[PDB]
Amino acid sequence: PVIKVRENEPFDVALRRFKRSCEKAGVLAEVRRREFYEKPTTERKRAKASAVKRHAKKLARENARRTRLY
Amino acid sequence: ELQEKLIAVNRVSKTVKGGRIFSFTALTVVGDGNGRVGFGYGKAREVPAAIQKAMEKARRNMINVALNNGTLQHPVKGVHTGSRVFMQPASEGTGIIAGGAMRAVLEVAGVHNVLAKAYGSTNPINVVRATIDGLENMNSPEMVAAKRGKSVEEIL
Amino acid sequence: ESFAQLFEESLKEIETRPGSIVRGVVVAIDKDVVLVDAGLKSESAIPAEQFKNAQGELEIQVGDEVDVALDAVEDGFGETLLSREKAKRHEAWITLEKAYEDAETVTGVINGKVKGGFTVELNGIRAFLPGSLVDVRPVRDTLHLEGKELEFKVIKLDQKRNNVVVSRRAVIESEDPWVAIAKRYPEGTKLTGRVTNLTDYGCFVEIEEGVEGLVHVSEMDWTNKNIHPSKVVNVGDVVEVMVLDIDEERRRISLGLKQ
Amino acid sequence: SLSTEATAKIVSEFGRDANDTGSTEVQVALLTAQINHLQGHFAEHKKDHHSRRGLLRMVSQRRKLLDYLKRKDVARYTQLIERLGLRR
Amino acid sequence: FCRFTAEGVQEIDYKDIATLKNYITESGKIVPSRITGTRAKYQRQLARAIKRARYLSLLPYTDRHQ
Amino acid sequence: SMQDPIADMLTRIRNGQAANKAAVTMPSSKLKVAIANVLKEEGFIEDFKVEGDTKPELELTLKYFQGKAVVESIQRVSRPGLRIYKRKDELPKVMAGLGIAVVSTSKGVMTDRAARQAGLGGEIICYVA
Amino acid sequence: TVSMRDMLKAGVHFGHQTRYWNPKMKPFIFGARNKVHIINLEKTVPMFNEALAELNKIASRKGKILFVGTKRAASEAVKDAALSCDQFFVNHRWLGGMLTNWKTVRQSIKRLKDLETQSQDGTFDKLTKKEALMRTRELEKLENSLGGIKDMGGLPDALFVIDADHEHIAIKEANNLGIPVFAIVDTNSDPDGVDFVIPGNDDAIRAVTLYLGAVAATVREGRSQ
RNA sequence: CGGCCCCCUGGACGAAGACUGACGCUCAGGUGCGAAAGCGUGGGGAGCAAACAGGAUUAGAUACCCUGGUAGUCCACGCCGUAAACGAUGUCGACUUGGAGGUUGUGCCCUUGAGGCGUGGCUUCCGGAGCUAACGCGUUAAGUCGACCGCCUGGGGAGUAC
Repeated sequence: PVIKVRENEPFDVALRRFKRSCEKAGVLAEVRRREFYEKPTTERKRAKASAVKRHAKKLARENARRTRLY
Repeated sequence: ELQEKLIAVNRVSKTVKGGRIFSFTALTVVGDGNGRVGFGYGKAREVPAAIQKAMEKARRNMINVALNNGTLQHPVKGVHTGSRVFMQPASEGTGIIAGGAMRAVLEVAGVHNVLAKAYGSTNPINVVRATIDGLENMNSPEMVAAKRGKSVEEIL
Repeated sequence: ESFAQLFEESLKEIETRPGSIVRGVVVAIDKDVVLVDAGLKSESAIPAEQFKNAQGELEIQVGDEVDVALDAVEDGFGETLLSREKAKRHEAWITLEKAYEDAETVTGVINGKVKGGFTVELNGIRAFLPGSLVDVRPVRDTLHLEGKELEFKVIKLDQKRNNVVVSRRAVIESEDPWVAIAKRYPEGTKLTGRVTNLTDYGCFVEIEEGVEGLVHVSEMDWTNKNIHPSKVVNVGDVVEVMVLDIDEERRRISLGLKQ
Repeated sequence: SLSTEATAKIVSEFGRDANDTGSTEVQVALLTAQINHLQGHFAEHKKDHHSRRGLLRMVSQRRKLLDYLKRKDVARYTQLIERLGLRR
Repeated sequence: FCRFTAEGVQEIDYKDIATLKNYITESGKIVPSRITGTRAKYQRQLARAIKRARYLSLLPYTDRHQ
Repeated sequence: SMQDPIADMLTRIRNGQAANKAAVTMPSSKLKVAIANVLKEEGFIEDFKVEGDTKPELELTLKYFQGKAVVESIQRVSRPGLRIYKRKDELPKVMAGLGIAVVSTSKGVMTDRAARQAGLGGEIICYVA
Repeated sequence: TVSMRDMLKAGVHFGHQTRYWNPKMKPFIFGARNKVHIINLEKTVPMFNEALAELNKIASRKGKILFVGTKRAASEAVKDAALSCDQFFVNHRWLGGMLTNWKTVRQSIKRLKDLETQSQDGTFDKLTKKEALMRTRELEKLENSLGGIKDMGGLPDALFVIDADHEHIAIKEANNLGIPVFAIVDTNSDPDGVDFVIPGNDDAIRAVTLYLGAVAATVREGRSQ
């Protein structure tokens, strides 16, 4: 996330840009992930579980949507 | 003209904040002494009411059964849930050789002569259902002839 | 018999997929829903806003015929994509007509450049063009009487992404998105883009030849958090948006609307 | 695997028609050659278990083929086993 | 909306650095097939190419390193 | 592997009956053909049609009376794992005579009743009801 | 009676998208144009005719017909159809157990009738404003629900339906009691509960209207007979 | 089983043809492969960390938390032969409504465009008939059948003793 302040650019704006860049990188997230050792099994489980959740969100909810709430 | 037999009555409970709410289930079966049979399963806080309900249920949703004279037309198996039931036609005089719930259904149906064993579960409600199924599926000679595109003498 | 088979291939022959054949007769009007029947499986729930012309009031009663569009079938119940896009093809045909005689003539009136090219509006629609296209020379329509009447002489068109810059006054004078993503880049180039779907965090305005923009929720207005983008703008509408940010790598051009 | 040219050569020799390729004897020969080739490999690479599985399978197939040959036609089988030098 | 299907390329080239550069991050990372919309078959190839490039110092492993 | 062709055929027939299929096709065999013929005679199927020279396909045409299927039940009895041979006195009665039992005898494949009439038993192929 | 050309014009031949189909409607389907299922008009028409005939016959013996259509697009139209041949209808949401649980619903009907009487024949007025309002609301509710079936008395001797999948509850009820069912059944719907299936476009308004009109005519004819 | 490269090497799938001509399926004993930990001999040892030590916490804390930390994890060659070694679902074959995908081929089609119409392999989810104690399974069956094998017979005692 290397950044250079442009000529006649505000500080705040620059900071914001930097933040955005960082977010894009996913650096903080990566750091968080590597704080502690995740057993392979655990890693697998999370990934599959997450996937399942995503699938549920996509399809079941869509089905629900077809019918009106009131 | 219709005869009606209460097979079983069982007390069933529902747990609530206070304690246990009790109720009664009545399993009945009704028949006209000919092909028509129908079981009914009624439920109420008091027994008699439950029984009445069961009877009412039975009286509607009856079912016809092809009976060669006093007995069945051929050996027939009937299953429902745990209860699997075998029943076999038998010679005049032998009577209804069958156990429990099964017997009752047969009696109302106006079968007089059967050899019938209930394998598996003997949970009255299931077994009666099984029996009914068996009766229902059982085809006559005429019916079979119709199905197959033949006369009755061709089938024997 | 084969009467029906022949009738089927006949009816295949006498329809096409896009909004091309002006076939749906308007068979019920109620504000705010028009509805047609172009020989499809169901009737369209048409907005009223695909059919009022240039000052706000309706133009077509019962029996009237506009084609709509297609290639999308059954979202649950219903049939179409809107006929207004239909219109875009007609506009494209008129723009194309230029090529034949090397001069398309209508009226173009362009007051100012959102992103470096005066905006030109033809009939109901208004389009944005690159900065040169508005003026033949360095004349500049800022000194011209405001929203002046000329025509449009075309300067530049982008041919994939739809941006057309046209020539006001001077009558006498006569893989693919992502490599060179530096055209609308530089900090704040305003664009005219139709929104597609508003995902309760976003609005997804994306027009410039196979890209994706967001204008997510933070700008959109001059209130931050209580906004809910479906209330505040539209569905399917061409708006004020500019880039504010491009990543040509993780294709996220992050446009804005508070400008 | 066995090189194309080598395979062709094998086919020509053992096969009667030379276009045949699927003759039992020919097949056996092909198998045998492959096995021979793989011996060298497996001397070097003793822990290559997965590869060895394939070899084993091939061997089994060859054996089966031989058996088939035996019941059908004994003389031919004998000839084959002389040619290849298969102890059985 | 894959590029390589349309171009109809037989194999992605690590030497073709410019092309690669579209699929790499500002931070050097290879961009996901969700974002680029690259076909799966091609994506792997692209990744491989990028890796190769990195080995040959044609592309950088990361923005920071020096 | 395919071990019992007759059984397979029977299964196919059953499935057709279940699924309301008009006709059921399979690879032909002489025994199978005979069985089909027998069935036709006894009136459980409409017609059978073998077709082909190199690898011929038997096509049975299933029967449906008042919505439901005609072949109510159809079980193999003899099977490669465990063969069943009956003497003319020991020959069964399927559904107390209402169904039929295909039995292969020295004088060709026939229904149980037919076999009885003849005065000979044999390998019991299948019960059909 | 109803011609093929007319049907085509209406948009009967159109069905639902291919992913929403029922494979029990595979006999009644012809093909798939632009990834949308086309109903076979050659197989539809005779069936439709038969259905019409049946309806007529029913009418002739003084049969009570019930017209069900709670789509909300063709709610207006179904009511109209019903009224033309002075028959009964359910154009708004079908009350679960309308027919199976008639004896309870008969009380509701009675109540509604009473309310109506109070409104109209009494001419008393002089009622507390909130209470009056409440009463009015109740009346409105009843009218919406049971307006068409208030004069039905008992159970209907046949049941005409505009969509089988949408009105499955009604259909089911009719099966439990054994009332003949005359359902318009698009490709997505299930025809197994229906006695006299009519393969046709439930969704399109013009088609629905057409379906209604012929039926109405036949009923009228039966009545006349 | 996961950076990249090379060398040796096993299987799978498709496309057409050509050939062989039942050579097949299953398999008690038998043979092999078999995570992690563990063992032996010789190397290696960054990080992590059973054991161990101290600091906390606590009524206690032979734990959880913290600071350290050795076997081990890594390599070579042997042994061990077990795991919720799981889809808690033996292998092989046949047959029975559908939908939405993913992946990897391949035939035709104006690829007029990212497409259009098929046809094969493997695969994720939903669901019909049927099945099921129900939960659920549902063309990758737990459906309908056939072939072979393995295994179960109340809980504990015990997968223990001899």
